[PDB]
Amino acid sequence: ADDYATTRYPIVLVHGLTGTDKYAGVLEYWYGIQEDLQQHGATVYVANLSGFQSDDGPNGRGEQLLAYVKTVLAATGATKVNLVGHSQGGLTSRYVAAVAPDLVASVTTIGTPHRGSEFADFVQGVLAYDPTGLSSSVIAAFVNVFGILTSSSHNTNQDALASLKTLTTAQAATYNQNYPSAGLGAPGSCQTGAPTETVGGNTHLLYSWAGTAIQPTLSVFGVTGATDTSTIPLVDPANALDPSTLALFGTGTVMINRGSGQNDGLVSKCSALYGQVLSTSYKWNHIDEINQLLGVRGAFAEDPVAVIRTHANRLKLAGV
Ligand SMILES: [Ca+2]
Repeated sequence: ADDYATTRYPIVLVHGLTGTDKYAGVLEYWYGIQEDLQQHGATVYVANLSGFQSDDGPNGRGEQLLAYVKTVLAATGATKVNLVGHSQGGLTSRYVAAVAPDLVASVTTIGTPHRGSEFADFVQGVLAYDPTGLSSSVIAAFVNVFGILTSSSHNTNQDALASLKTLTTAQAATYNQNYPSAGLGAPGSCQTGAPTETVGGNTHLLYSWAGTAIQPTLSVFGVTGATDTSTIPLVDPANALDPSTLALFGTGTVMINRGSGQNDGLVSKCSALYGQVLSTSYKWNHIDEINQLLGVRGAFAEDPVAVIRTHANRLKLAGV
């Protein structure tokens, strides 16, 4: 142990889509990340939210995280928390920072779809092929059941259609109207905002980084494709050890062909820009950013545990 990650306020890890604090009470969302930070002096709590929901609304993940933050303050005696959200967890962290800015000292987002996901637009467009709405209805039930069975608490508050609509590029822009932040650039700029914000008399430090392993490719005859820069081509063992490696390459290719640009399989670079952009050069797919699956990543992917460990030290040096 040491003092490398000892922050002034406790760190709250906020999971994103499909997530929980521990899948089926067996698999940690933040694989081995809580243990590493505590091994370097950090006080780390892991939120358990609805894997499928909107962030606003009484049943949304935001109120769940607001209530969970309070239980962390009452257990540590601390006044504020350092919110670190991955994927939709960054959207949930922005909600808590906007409705209770006194309880938050910083907001860090990892691969967060601040402008939505082109793959969410794709999925919603595919479901529209059945005008009866029965395909969407049956698929949502099975997805909601998936969230019930994988939630460490069997959380039955699962809304797959609200979750899908929340991550669309059109609805995420409405979310940025309802919860604007100085860390966001103008809509459609592919530019970040300010490194800090002052909301309700509290100064929040805003951070973000993104994985861009899935890159657009050249093509004569004029239709784009994709390559996975995180992996040794064709033969990288992560293709076999981690099913999400090829799965996120396919979803990312669907995003490229919809005009997303470089992405991590589900969130593009422009949609992930927030506050102080520390890096968008990580050769990571969407769950490489959380050391998944079970730590397996492509031979070109950087260590995400050390990156998160360094940021905890960065929060320690920044005074929070
Ligand atoms: Ca991986």
